[PDB]
Order: sequence, then C-alpha cells, then structure tokens
Amino acid sequence: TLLINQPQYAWLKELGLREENEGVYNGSWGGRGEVITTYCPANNEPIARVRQASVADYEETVKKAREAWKIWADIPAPKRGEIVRQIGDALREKIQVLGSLVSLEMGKILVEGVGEVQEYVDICDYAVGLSRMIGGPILPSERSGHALIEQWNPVGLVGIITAFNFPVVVYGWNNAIAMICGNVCLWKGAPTTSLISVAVTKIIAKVLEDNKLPGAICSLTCGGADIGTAMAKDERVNLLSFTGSTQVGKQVGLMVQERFGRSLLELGGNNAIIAFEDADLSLVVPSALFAAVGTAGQRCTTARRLFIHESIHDEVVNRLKKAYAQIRVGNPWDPNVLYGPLHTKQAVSMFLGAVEEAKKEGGTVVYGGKVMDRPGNYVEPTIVTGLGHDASIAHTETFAPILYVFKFKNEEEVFAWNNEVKQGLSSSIFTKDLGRIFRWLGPKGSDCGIVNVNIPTSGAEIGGAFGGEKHTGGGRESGSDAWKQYMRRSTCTINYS
Amino acid sequence: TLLINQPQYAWLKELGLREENEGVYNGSWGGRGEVITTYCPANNEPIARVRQASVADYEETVKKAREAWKIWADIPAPKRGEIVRQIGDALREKIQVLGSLVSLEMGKILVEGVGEVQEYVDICDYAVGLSRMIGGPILPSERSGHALIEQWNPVGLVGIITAFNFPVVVYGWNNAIAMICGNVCLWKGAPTTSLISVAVTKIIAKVLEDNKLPGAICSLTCGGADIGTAMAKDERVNLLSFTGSTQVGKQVGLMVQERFGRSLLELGGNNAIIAFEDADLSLVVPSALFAAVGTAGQRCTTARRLFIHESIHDEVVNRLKKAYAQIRVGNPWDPNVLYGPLHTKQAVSMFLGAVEEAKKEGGTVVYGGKVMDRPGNYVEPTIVTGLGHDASIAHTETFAPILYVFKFKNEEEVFAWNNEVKQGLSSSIFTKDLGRIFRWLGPKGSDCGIVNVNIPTSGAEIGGAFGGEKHTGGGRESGSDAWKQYMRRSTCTINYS
Amino acid sequence: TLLINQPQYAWLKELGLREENEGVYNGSWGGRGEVITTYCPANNEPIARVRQASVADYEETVKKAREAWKIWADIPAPKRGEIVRQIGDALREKIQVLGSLVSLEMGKILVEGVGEVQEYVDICDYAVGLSRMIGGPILPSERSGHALIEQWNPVGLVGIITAFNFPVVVYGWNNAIAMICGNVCLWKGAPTTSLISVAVTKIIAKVLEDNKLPGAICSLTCGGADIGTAMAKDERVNLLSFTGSTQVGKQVGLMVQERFGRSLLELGGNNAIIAFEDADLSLVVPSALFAAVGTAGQRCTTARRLFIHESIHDEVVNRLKKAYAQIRVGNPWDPNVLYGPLHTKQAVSMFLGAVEEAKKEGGTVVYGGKVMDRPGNYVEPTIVTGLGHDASIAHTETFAPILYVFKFKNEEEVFAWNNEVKQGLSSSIFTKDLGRIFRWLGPKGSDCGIVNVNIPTSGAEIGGAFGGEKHTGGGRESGSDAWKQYMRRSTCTINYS
Amino acid sequence: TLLINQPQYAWLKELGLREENEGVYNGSWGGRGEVITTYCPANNEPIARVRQASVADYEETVKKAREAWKIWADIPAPKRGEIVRQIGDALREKIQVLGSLVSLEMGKILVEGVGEVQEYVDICDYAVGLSRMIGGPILPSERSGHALIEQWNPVGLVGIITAFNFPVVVYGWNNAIAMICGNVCLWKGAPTTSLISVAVTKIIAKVLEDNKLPGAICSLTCGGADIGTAMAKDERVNLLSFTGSTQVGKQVGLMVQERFGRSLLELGGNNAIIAFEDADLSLVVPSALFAAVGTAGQRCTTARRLFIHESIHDEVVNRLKKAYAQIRVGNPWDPNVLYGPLHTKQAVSMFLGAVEEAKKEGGTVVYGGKVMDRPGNYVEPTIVTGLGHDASIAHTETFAPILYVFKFKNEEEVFAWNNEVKQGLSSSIFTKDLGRIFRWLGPKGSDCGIVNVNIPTSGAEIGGAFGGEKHTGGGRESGSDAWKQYMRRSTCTINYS
Ligand SMILES: NC(=O)c1ccc[n+]([C@@H]2O[C@H](COP(=O)([O-])OP(=O)(O)OC[C@H]3O[C@@H](n4cnc5c(N)ncnc54)[C@H](O)[C@@H]3O)[C@@H](O)[C@H]2O)c1
Repeated sequence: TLLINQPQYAWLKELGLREENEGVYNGSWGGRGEVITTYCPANNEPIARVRQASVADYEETVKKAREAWKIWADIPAPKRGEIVRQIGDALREKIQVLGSLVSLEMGKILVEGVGEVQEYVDICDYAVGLSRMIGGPILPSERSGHALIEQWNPVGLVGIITAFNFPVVVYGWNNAIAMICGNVCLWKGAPTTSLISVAVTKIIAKVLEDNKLPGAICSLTCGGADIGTAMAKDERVNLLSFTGSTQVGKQVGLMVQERFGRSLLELGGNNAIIAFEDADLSLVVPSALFAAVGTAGQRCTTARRLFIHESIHDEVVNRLKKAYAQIRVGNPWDPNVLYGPLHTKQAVSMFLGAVEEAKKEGGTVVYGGKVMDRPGNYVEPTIVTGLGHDASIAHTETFAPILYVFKFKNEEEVFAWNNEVKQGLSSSIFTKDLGRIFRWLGPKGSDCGIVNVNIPTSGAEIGGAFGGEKHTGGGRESGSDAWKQYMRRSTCTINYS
Repeated sequence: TLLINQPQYAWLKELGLREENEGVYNGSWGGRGEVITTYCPANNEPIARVRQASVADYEETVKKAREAWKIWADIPAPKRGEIVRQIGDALREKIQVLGSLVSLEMGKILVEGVGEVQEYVDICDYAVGLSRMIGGPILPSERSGHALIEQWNPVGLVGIITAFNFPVVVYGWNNAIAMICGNVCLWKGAPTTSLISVAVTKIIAKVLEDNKLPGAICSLTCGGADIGTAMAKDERVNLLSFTGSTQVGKQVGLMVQERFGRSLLELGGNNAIIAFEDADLSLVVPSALFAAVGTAGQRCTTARRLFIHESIHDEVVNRLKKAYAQIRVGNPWDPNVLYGPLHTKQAVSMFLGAVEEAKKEGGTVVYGGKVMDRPGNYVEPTIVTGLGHDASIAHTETFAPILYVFKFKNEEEVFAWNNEVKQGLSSSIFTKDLGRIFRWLGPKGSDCGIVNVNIPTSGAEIGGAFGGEKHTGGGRESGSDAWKQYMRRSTCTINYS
Repeated sequence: TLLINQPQYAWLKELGLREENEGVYNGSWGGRGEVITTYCPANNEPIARVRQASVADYEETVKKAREAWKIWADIPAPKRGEIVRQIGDALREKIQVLGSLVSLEMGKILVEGVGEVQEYVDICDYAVGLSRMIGGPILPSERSGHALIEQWNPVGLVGIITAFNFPVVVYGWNNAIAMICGNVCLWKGAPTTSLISVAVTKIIAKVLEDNKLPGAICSLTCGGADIGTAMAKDERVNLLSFTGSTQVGKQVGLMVQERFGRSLLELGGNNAIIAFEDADLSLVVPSALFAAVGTAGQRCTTARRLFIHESIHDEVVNRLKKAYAQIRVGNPWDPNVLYGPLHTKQAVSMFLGAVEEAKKEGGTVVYGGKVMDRPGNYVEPTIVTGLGHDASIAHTETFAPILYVFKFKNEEEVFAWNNEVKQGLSSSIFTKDLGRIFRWLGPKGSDCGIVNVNIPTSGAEIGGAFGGEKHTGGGRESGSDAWKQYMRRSTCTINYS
Repeated sequence: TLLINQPQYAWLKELGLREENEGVYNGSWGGRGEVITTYCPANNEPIARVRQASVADYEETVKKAREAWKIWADIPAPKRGEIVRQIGDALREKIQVLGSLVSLEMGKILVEGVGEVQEYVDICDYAVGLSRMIGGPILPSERSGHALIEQWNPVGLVGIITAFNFPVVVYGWNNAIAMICGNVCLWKGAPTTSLISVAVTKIIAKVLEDNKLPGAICSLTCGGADIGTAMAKDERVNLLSFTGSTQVGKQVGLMVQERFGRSLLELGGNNAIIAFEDADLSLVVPSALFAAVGTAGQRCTTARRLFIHESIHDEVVNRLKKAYAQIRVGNPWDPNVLYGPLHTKQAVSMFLGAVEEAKKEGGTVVYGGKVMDRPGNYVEPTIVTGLGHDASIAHTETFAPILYVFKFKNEEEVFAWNNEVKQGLSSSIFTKDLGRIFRWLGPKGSDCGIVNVNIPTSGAEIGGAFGGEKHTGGGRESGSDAWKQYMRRSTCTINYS
C-alpha cells in the first residue's frame, strides 16, 4: 500500500528513492534513529519510509563535517562556485520529478513545486558569480606605511533547519550561499518532508562524489526536535539558520545566544495588504486572492489581514467572495488545479479552532470556514469580517487560509495597524498616490522586511535579501549582501614600513 | 574635601560641573535616584556627586526620547549629519579640559584622555560624509514594470551602555552613527565615570537646544545594573549596544533575544601577540610594551598573552624587562606621565589575586608583581613566564597589566593557541614572512575581529569596523558598513505597470 | 575709478584683494602675463585688476606642482581629508564676503553667490568622510595562495578649467575630491571671474601654509585660451577637468585624447521641462519660472525648452507670463532682488540675436525679448511660442533667459523630443502618474545625466554624481563614485605560496 | 586544397563551417563584400573562405541591431542573464572543436584555444549573477519629501572590434557584459580570424533563435579597416570597444571623441618582470619562460622586458637558456605541443628585424634569434642580454617572442624603468620583501593596470577589471564594476511631496 510501490508512482524511483531510505548522509548513508513514514496530504496514503538520525549518527556527522571543512575552506571561492554551478545543473535535470515530489509529499500545486526547484537552480547560478565577488574593501589607513584590509572568512559549520512549507528552496538559499562562502552544511529538514530532504541530498551527494570532495560538505541528519535542539546547543555549529514557527525559533535563538553562537532566524508572519480608495481594484482582487489562498495559505508571506478603505470595503469583499467561489480544488499535481490540501491533519484542527475563535471574538464568516468532506486535509479558504484590527485571533499566526478583513479611513491609522502586530515579515499597499508610496517605504511607513506596492505580500525574488523584523527574527537569506551572515569579518592592519 | 571645591581643580567648572550634578537628561536635567560620588583613582579622593536615575526618571526619559524620534526621523539624513558636525566642533572646543576629566575620573594618561575626545571628534566628521551615503542598491527586478529597491530606515531608540575604560569614545561611536541613521539615543555610562557622562551630555545638549531640537534625541540616564537591566528588558529600546564584561554582556544578550530585540555586543578580550623567529625585535619590544602596559592594561585590546618563538624568547623577555623599568609613573593628567593608576581599589586587589594564582599555576614573576608604594591605585606592570598556554589564569581576562609569556616552535600550533580562548577581539603577529601573513589573515588563521601584522593589538582606527568574535559578542562599531546595525533593511518592490 | 578704491566696497579687502592682484600662485605669488580688468555686470564699472600667467609662469607652476605631488601623495588619505576639512572651515569664515564677490564680479543674486560658497563648504565636509573610504574590493582569487586586490592611486596633476557662471563651486567640487584622492591641482578660471579665482586661492593657500605644506598642491594660473590650450596639450597634466562650452570642450577633449591623457568634460545643456496633463500646475509654473529665469538663465541646467500637454498649454503659458511680470529686478546684491544682469555685453548681443532668429524661424515672443533701459547688462526674461520642436534655434544652447514653449499630445513623442537634441545634461517631467515616472527613468525614458520628477532642471545636491551625456561630455563631479575619475585603478595579484 | 575539404579536418563542419561562409549576421546570414581566405599559420595552407560585409551590409546590420535594441532593452536584466547563461552552455557544448579552430586559424596551442573558450564560458556564468546586481544606490536626499536615486541604463549599440591573438574571449568579455547591461552588439573581428568569428556567431545565433529573440542582438560584420573606421565614425554606435594596436587605437579614440561617442580602448603592452635579489628563483625561471614564450610571445600581456638584480643576473639567464631548450615545437592543435607558430609571415619579418636591431644595438642573442626551418611561421624563442633599458628597440612593442634582459641595483630606479615606457598594461615583481611589495602597489610604484607579485605578467582572471593605463588606452573589461562602461548613469530626484 506504499505509494512508491505502485506503478502509477514509479517516477519516484528516478530520484533514487525506494521503500525505505537512509536519512543520514555524511559521505556515507545511514540512520539508526526511528523510521518515519511520510504521507501524501491529498489522500492520507503513505509514500515511503526514511531512517532518521540517532544521537550517535548526529555526533559522527558533525565530526565528519568539521573534518571536511578543513579541505573545503582551502578551495578558492570561485572553484567552490563551480561546485555550486554543478549542483544547479543536477537539480535542473531532475526539476520535473523533484517538483512532483514536492507536490506529492508537501501538497502545494505542481507549478509551485517545480517553481521551488527552479528557484534553487536560480540561486545556484547567482552564487556562481557571487563567488568571484564576496569580500570587503581595502581602505586608506590614516598612518603612513600601513595597509588596512577588511577580510571575510567562512564561519565553519552552518546548521540549517527548515520548515515543511518550502522544503527545497529555503535549504537551497542557505546551502548555495554558505557553500561559496567556504562553509560546510548540516541540514535537518521538516520530518513530514523527509523524502524531499533525502532526494535533494542524493542529488548534491552525487555532485560532491563526482568531484572527489568529502560528502560531509553537505551533510544531512533527518530528525525532529531532538536533533534540532542538539544543533542549537552545539558549539561546533558556528551558525544556525532556522526557518520555522516563531515559538520554536525564539527558543533556538536563546539557545544559540547562550553559547555565543550566531543564528539566522526566519520566523512567522502576519502579513497585511492595504487597499486605498484610489487602488486599481482589478489588481487588488486577484492579488488578494493569490496572496491569501496560494499554497492553501501556508506561505510565511501569506496575506492574513486585508485592510480596505471604507469607501470600497463592501465592493472588494463581494468581488473577493465571488473569486473564492471560482477556485479550482483538486489533487495538487493535476492540471488546472490551483488549491490543494493543508499539509497535515493537525493543521486542519488548528484552522477549525481559529475559525471558532474568530466567531467567539465577534467576527462573521462571509465565505468558507468549513472542512471540505473529501480525502486528504482540505479546508475551505475563508474570509472573516467584522473583527477589530486588534482582535487577538487576528494578531495570531494561524498557518491556514483565513483572511481577516478590516475597514479603515486614513493613511496614518492604517500604517500603524499594519505595524501593531508582533510579526514583521511582508506588507503591501495598493494605491496610485506617489507621496503615499514613498511614505510607506519611509521611516513612518511599514516596519516589515518586505514592503510592496501594487503586488501581493508573497513572490519575492532572489536578487534581494529575504527575511523580516520584530518576531520574524531578523535573519536574511539569498540576495544583496546576505552572504555576510555566513562569514566573519576581520579588520586587518599591516604595517609594512 | 571634594576635589571640585579645591582651587587647583577649578578647571572642572569649564565643563559645567558643580558639587552635585544632575545625572538624567531628556531635554530637562534631573535625577531622583541614588546620589553617587565618584573618586579620583590617582589619589583616592572624592571628586563630585551625580544624582542617578530613578525608575520614574527612566520611564519618563524613554517616553520623551520616542516622542523626539518622531521629529528626528523626519529630518533628512544630511541635515542630521550637520548636527553631528556641530557636536564635533563643540567637542573640539573642550578637548583639553574634557580629556583632563577623563584622566582625573578614570585614570588613563592625558594623551589618551585627549585622544579619546579627538576620536569622537573624528567619528563626527566621518559621520557627516556618511550621512549623504547610507542606503541600499536599486536592483534589477526579474519582472517587467517593477522596481526593486533596498531601503534602510532607523530602528528607533538606540540604548547605549558603556564601560569605565573608554568612557567617551565608545558612546561617541554609537552616538554619531546612530544619530545620522535617524535614531534617538539613551546613554547609561559606567557609574564610576558619571562625571564624564554628564560632561559629554552637557556638550551635546547645548548643541541640540541651540538648533531648536528636543534634547531627548541624546538622552542620559546615569545608573548601574538596574538601569542597564531595564534597558535590556525594554521593548521600547529597539537596539541595545552594550560594551562591557563578557559575564554581564551574556545576560544582556539573552534578555534582548527573549524579546526579539536587537543587540550589539562588545565584550572582553584576551589578546595575544605572536613573535616569530624572523620578527624585527625593535618592533616587537616597544609594540608589546605599549599594548600590554598602556592604560595600565585596562583596554579591551590590551595584550595579555605574548607568544615568542623559542629561539628569541629569552632575548625578548630581557629587553621587555629592561623596558618595563623605564616607565615614568605619576598622576595621569600630567603631560609626559606614561603610567597611571588602576581604576579602583578592587582592581588592585584582583591584580594581586591574579599574580598569586599565576604563581600557584607554576608561573614565575620575572618583573613587577607588587603594588607600588604611593598614594592611589598604582601597581607594577608585570611579566610572567613558565605557564602553559592553557593555564587557567591565562585564559582569564584580568583587567590589570599582567603579561603572560609563552614559548612556541611552529606556526600551526601557535595559530591554534591564539584561537583556543573563548574571547576573540584582537590579535597581532610579528613576522616578515609573506606566506605566514596571508595565512594568518586566512580561514586557517586568526579567529579574531582585529587581525594585525607588525603593530600592537590596540590602537585601531575609525575607517574600519571595530569588534570581536566568539565570546567578544560579534558586534561592530564605527566604520565600514557598521551603520547598517543601527538601521532596518527593507526589500521593496513597486509594480508601476 | 575702480570699485575696490571706493569706501562702500572696502569689504573686498577682507578677501585680500587690492587694486592690482597677482593671478599666479604656486607656493609664491606672481604673474608676468597680461593684466586684465574685470567689470561688474550690474553697472559696467571696473572692479580691480589681475596679472595673468605668462608661458614661463605656467612652466614654473606645473613643475612646482609636480614636485609638491611627491610630498602630497605620500600623505595618508584621511590626513589629506583633514586639510580639506580646514579648507571648508576657512571658506565658512569668509562666506559672506566671498558670496558678495560672486555677486559683484559675476552678477548672480546674493543668496546664490553665498549659496555657491556654502556648497563648496558642504563638499569639503563630505570629502572628509570620503577620504576614509576610497578604495576597491579585495576579491577571492580562483588560485590557491593568491590575493586579488583592486588598488586606487592618484593620477598626479589635475588641471581644472572652469566657467564664469559657477566661478566657485565647480572648482571646489574638483578640488575637494582631487585633493582627498592624493592629486595636486592647477586651476585656470574664467578670465571674467579672475578676482573670484584669486580670492578662493588666497583662502586655500593660507590653509596649506598654516599646515606647512607646499602651496603648489593647489596652484593657480589665471589666463585665457592660451593657458587652457596649453593645459590640454600638456602631458604633465594627468587629468583635465574642463567645464565650459561644448564648442571649446570638444577641442579640449580631442587634444587630451591625442596625447592619451584623461579628460573630464562638463559641457553645454539644452534642458527641457515636460508638463503632462495630470501635473500639479501650482508646482509647474513656479518651477518653470525658477528653472528658466534663475541666474538670468545662465546655469548649465537652465530650462530652455518647456513642453506642455496641449490640454493645459494656454493656461500654463498665461500663468507663466503673469509670473514673469512679478519678478523683482535690481542690483544682484540688493535684498528681495531675484533677477540680475547678464554676465557680459556680448551675452546681451547674443540674446537679441537669438530672439530675432526665433522670430525668423516662425516663433512668437509672448513676453520680454528686449533689453532693459537701465545701466548694466539687463535683458527681459523671454517666452517664445509657436516654434516647431525641431527649430534650429531651439536645438542651440543660447546662454540667455529664453524659454521655447512647445505643445505635445503623447508620452512617447515628447520623450523622443526631449532626447532629440545633442545635449544631455538635465531634464524634468511634472506628472503624478506612477508608471510614467518610472518609464521616464528607464531605458526608453530621458537620456540625460540628471533626470528629475516634479522639481525643476536645476538644484542638484552633492550626494549624487553631477554630469551629462552625449555632447555634454560624459564627465561626473562631486558625489557617488565620481572620485574614481581622479584616480587610477590597478588589479593586483599577490602569489604568497 | 582547402583544409575544410580534406577528410582530416571534417570536424570543422561541427561548427557549421563550409567551404565558403557568410560573414554577415543580423538575424539573417549574408555578405556582399570581398571574399577572404584564411590560412593555417602552422602550414600556410588555406582553411576556408568568408564573404565579408559590404558598406550596404553594414548599414542594413546597424539598422536591424538598433531595431532589435527596442525589444532587448525592455527585457528585464535577469532574463537577459538567462540568455547569456544559455550562450555559455552552448559554448560549453562546442569547447573542444571551437578550441581546435582557434588553434588551427590563429595558431596558439590547443590548451590555450580550449582555455580561451572556457574563459568565455566562465564570463557568461559570472554575468548571470551580475545581471541581478547592476544598479546604483538610493541615496538620502537633503530635501524633505524627495527621493534620490542613481539609475543605470544601456547605452544602446556596443560596437566591438577585436584582434587576432585573442579571437574569442575579448569579444566574449564585451558581449556577455554588454548583453546583461541591455545593449545590442555589433562585432568586427580580425580578418585573419574570420572563421573563428563566424563559428562563435553561429553558436550565439542558435541560442537567440531558440529563445525567439532577434538575432541582431549579437550582430556580426566581418571586415577590415573600412568596416572598423565606419564603426568609429558612426553616431549610431554608442560605445566602441577596441582591442588592437596602439597606432590604430589612437585613431579610433580620436574618431569617437570627435562625435562625442564612448570608447573603450585596450591597446599594446611593453610588460616587464622585475626579479629582486631575494626572489625565489624556482618561481622566477618558469614564470619568465611562461610569460615570455606563451602564445609565441603574442599576448598583449607578454613579458618583453626582464630586469634582474646584478647579483642573480647570470644564474637566471643561464637557467632560462636550459628552460627554453625544453620547448617543444609542432602543430599547435596537437595535444603534445607547447610552442606554435607566429600568426603571419609579416610577423616573422618583425621577429627578424627586431632580433637584428637588438644585435645592432649592442645586445647578445644568448638563445634563439633565427627562423625555424619548417613549414609555417615558426621562430625560435629568443633571449637577449646586454642592452640598456632605454634602447629604442626595447621601448617598441614587437609582437614576437623576444625577451630583453637588463640588470639593475636599486628599487627606485627599476620602478622608474618599469614606468618609463609609453604602454601601461601589466607588470610583475618577484620578491619576498613586505615593504617593497606594498610600495610596488602604491602611488610611487607601478603605473600599470595590472600589478602582479611573484606571478607572470599574464593570465588575469575574470573577477577583476582588465586593462591598462597611458597608451594602453584606459579601458577596462570583464570584472569588478567594468559593467558601468557599458551603461549610462543618471542621478534622479523625485519630489513626492
Ligand atoms: N569590545 C569592546 O569594544 C570593549 C571596549 C571597552 C571595554 N571592553 C570590555 O569592558 C569591560 C570593562 O569592565 P567593566 O567593569 O566596565 O564591565 P561591566 O560589565 O562591569 O560594566 C559595563 C557596563 O555595564 C553596566 N552593567 C553592569 N551590570 C549590568 C547588568 N546586569 N545589566 C545591564 N548593565 C549592567 C555597568 O553599569 C556598565 O555601564 C572589559 O571586560 C573590557 O574588555 C570591551
């Protein structure tokens, strides 16, 4: 009854997956911890099994990663970029089947599963050039006969903990950047996307082995909170990149700070869209729909609060309701499907509780609010009106497709309301007003790390640094000078007189 | 009795100091907390009194600073730079008497007291140009009809906690950079340099008020651990820059992380000089003497470990012994005095404690080791041979002029020994070997934030970022792109189609 | 009968000016060339005399500057910045009399003459910080054991030729940046502003002399076409910064290219303002007025073409005609005066010639067009309608207050009409359309070096690079990385293995 | 009789070459000009024929490229990078045969022909990442309610004239960077490498066609000085990149300056290696041989002057003699060979004449100096000792493998001797002395664009900017911010208040 044993799913074997797969890689494949089965969220069928990491697997892997660092750190950065280039090519050759696996194990629709692999490919190609660019300025010393140089060196071992909802590209951003910066990596992915983690690691392992490099440069220890906690407490993990819930990330941040390590935290969001009276409503409505219900509301940048000018509130809500009723629901790998299941049954339960709480706090469900009666974890995408902007349920991140809608009148109050929550990830305003747009970007505007105009809260590109502020944790991934978080700066003065 | 009442110290009134001074400034001067008297370490006599902040003083000050931020953040950065330029000129007009105060209340010699004020003046003049430069790239979006912009905005209120040993310039680095970046500032200095804090704040307050700006832009709340703990726990303090001991800084870092705030930590040092067999000994001997005995060994960057190759160990120790005997001792504020008192009677006792522990662990005092028979807190600068490099007292940071001396044979082991301590602030090698120098600067070299060649561990310049790694806390101040720590990055996409 | 011998002009002596002045400075003062008298354009009265450079004067000065370079280039950049900071302060002390001199000898109103000196002060204060910043990256080499470093060094002697209309700040921009970059300078100002050149040089020489530096670091050789032609052919002049007409600038550019020198060319402008139908007309009209009529239309950035959407063409022209009639005319130094004289008698003849050609080519003069019947070189600011956008006089840069007004219908045509002239200095559109503004900034938009929105074609700030494209010459001054034009880049690889 | 018609050279057909080839590409292939036959310099046998561009072909092509630009400049830069990425891949697929063609038609050995194609592949992969990074800063305005933005836009059409000795990578450098910067390209290669130019253009044309882009984005017009002069005078060519002789480059620069165009000049070199008394001779000897004899002494960066300290002069010369003797001669496309022919018969006359002038000048041929007695253009690599550094034949660039050896004693004189020639391309010292190295990199050191330490004058990597000073022309290609030469800067002020 395992999906991998059905001919309909024989393509899983093109990723080198079988019934039971080793979930530890450090040059060798292993796994002496508990064997986990992962399940397809569209039908609750089991796919295949992964042998997770014991404590002894973890300990051996960290040691092998740190020995491998001695070799890797001596490789010139541009030659490390060539390795990353070859990783991108190897992902390229498996983009369709790996994208299908993302749809199957995680449950986002196919164009997004494939899109996620493509973005990993693209960050690899970007990192190739960046590997010839990382560094600091040589500055003029104020003293005769002295040179003044800013040097950047790898931090060493970069632990990477990733979440279920982007099970390929978050790791990929961290991996590609950490690698060209001279670090080795230890990945612990979400347990419910273990096959995805294993499949990606197989692809990278083959590149490293073909180049006669130690496999531990990109190590894998599949596991749950125990492995993640060990990494947070582990002084040999020089940088811990964590993507997950604010609640867990706060504890990881504390554990890393207690040992004077470095952390990079990419936590929850409670992202607002604001539609002013002059907004192009044929941009607002489809943008709100996609930002709120894309990936069944399970992006960290998912729109969860919609503020509408009172003059257009009713019209936007009515047009949003009609658009919701037209959303094509089905298996995430099927053509024309735009909306798949929630990732787990626990997520369905949390969705139901939020909807209940929203009614108890005085909200009105104007669309959805129910669990769909069908196989898998499907819930109706939901719209709630009538709550105050400071309703407790609206200040909570519920990782489900629920959109809280609010009226406003003036710019100043609704900029404050965007900013009042604890999260600080993404934000967008819809307006044509030149002044309002620059005030939004300015010091009295949005306090988030992603600040958008006439486009949804999701959809960032790799060219810029990605991450948020306040309880979103402050880390940055991908573009701009985000690479500096993966290295250590030294200020070096050479007296040559 | 109080030195400020004696005729020979009448120059203190040029700084606006009186017998009892208000230690809270927020646009108004006050202080309803505990009155503290600061003492002169050269003669153990009381100088004058400061009324410190009560809890209600702190609360009112924070609220006034955040109201002032609404005005200050709307001033264009180049116009903020103009205020910082005038702060620089106002320090210029007081440099001699302010430096004399640093020498009097803190105990460092006059050229370093004046030097501290000069460096605050220089960072102000630097910040003026920087104020027309801070910002991020406009990047090419992958999507037509979209702009992609990296914006930087002030974080808000920047709390600044400083230490006794650099009572002017540390605050000055943080103040000048935070100011041009659009932040307001709240200062809590060391209680034993309270007069210095008040005198500096008097100079800044006049500039602000003369420019019709609210004085809370640069607030002062003199106090000890309780005010410092309130700042680290206060959600209204968006960035806390802390300079101090590792033990206190670790608790400050954890408190700030608990609330998802930002911290900038500049902690202790255990700085090493390494002298290879090919070193120029006429550079080594004076550099080691200045780095070890300067400020009576009370710099963060003070050299406390001296590694000498076997072949030259005895000669260097002998030349250092002869050099130590030549130091001219006296009152620190007198020109041409080169060695002053330790900061407190406690520090004298801890000097004796460390010397005793060094002898217990097998070391030999080859010079000094005793208190000097004179008024004040004067001790002999001390040299200790024969310890093992991992001797417990050597891995400790003792804020005293004690130089632990070790032998070595090969490069690889002595690089490791540099790196084996918990601190990671400054480091220097003395060598002519081209390959050895770049290896020292490389991924297998010094793990410190300051990596120097043929000059001492101390005396860095503002053009570079100043700070350390590991238990030194990771923060950076002053130069390079250190301004980015005082601001929040946003990645901004404008769909204009 | 010279103004400098009249009591009401005794303030000229505060600049060190006498009845006859030396116009060569190379550490010593002199001048054996022809004596020139400069005249106040407000009354055609002679001010005072300046002895210009002979050929021997030029030869001696170039040789002393190149000797001074050997000292100057050895001075660390931040120390060079400290000199420039002192130049800034010395200008501050003389801002009122120096600005009055700009008004007296050149003819612009007092607020702009003072404002020109303030801008030189500001670029000095900017340069101070820049002097701790110039340099290039240290890059990761692809080869193990290699360092790859981009170095920047001074070019040597920077010759600076400047125009009459900005007789202070153009020199100041070049001087402050060239100086911090380790170059020595040689200035040949416009002959009709010789007294301004002497007075600026007196202020700088006293600073150099007070710092015990060779005065030839900032040398002066007053003269006309012969000295400037000599600098353009002089292989000893490593970079020639030329600010002036396109016709002369083209011959300078060729002479420099002939000898494989470097040139920085800041040439003519034919700047357009475009006002779209949705523009705030309460911004358009006063912006158009100040852009076309400011400095009697003698700025390189003066608006000489005004494109107005046909829907609003009549109303905008009517309001502009009414605003031109409310302009206060008088002596440039007198209060509330906004419009002064043209610079020379020839410029008045140029103005009348251009008006007749405009009417010959089918234009209608709807305001002004005549000389003013009063002493000095006063002409009426002039508005001409009815020319086709491609009239020859409309593509010519007449340095007089003439505004050619055109209608338009669509964005693509008017953008083309902006770009169709041979100049490419400044441009401005007035609109609220978010898409239009960013198309105006993009690859199908303005082709000029200064591309403005909702402010006139003038008023640039020092933080950006200032220059033009096409026949404007391509040079850049002041901000961004313009300093690179004053230095030479080297790509340096150190094999340390 | 044509090599392409002999079955042994059938592999030429894998590049799409035939007996007679079209030398014009603009989306279609043609050529109405004179038909040239190119010859293999290893045997002087004809390879194949190319129909060059008539004047009318040139006009048609320019008009098509400028129409293609309106499409290309609208494509977002990252998507332009994706095209360049695919160009790199398509070159990858043909690296062996294309490298073999470079050996056959130009005459360098196989590893360098392959390596030249590999370098083009590498610059493409670099440009992919760069295409997401180009741009300028958003700066803080001094005026409230204003944004200040630096914009970069393509210049339009980039004309590229290249030389025979690097017939692939020089074009590649200019093409990859011009393309991501939004320009279209028109290429005129050296007549004697017409087949290489056609073969490269076939590879790129396929990629443009497969992506449904106009092929005129990468236009080709094969021709001689007539076509090159037309490009130099054509106002439709916004940037002319010229690599070639100093004599021709000087005329090109003047023609472009005449029309206020942009030029990027990469001209001749007279590169020196300086070996100091402390140098590692195990490094000096093979580095001198490689730098002097690589590509038969036909690189712009070829070492042509070798200064040796008196102490080690004879030993280094004697060691070079033995090294030169191990140099293996043969057909350069055979993987055995280390030394191929000169490019032309005229080149051999140059070799002979120079060897004769050197002998008449008082130098001794201690090795080589004669024509090899075999088919092709083979000359013995040559070492000349005894001349004085200012001898006329040593200051002229002869494009043949002649190495002039000179003695010296002091650092100051020999730095001067390095800088005394007209060319300013590459330079190298061999030494272990720390101060001498940084002095060499400083304002009193080497005046060249490339300044190397303990490596040859040749073999730069793509990470840095490539180019020289003085009569080398001042252009820069490939790395750092050289991309700015392919774009136009605008400083943009937006008043949104
Ligand atoms: N890295 C640097 O830039 C730098 C510079 C100077 C000094 N230092 C280090 O500073 C130390 C100087 O000794 P010190 O006694 O002044 O340090 P300290 O930790 O005792 O006190 C420094 C500051 O922290 C305050 N403070 C004390 N307890 C606090 C608490 N619980 N919560 C918040 N604030 C508290 C103090 O009142 C004081 O202002 C040395 O260890 C030195 O190496 C580092």
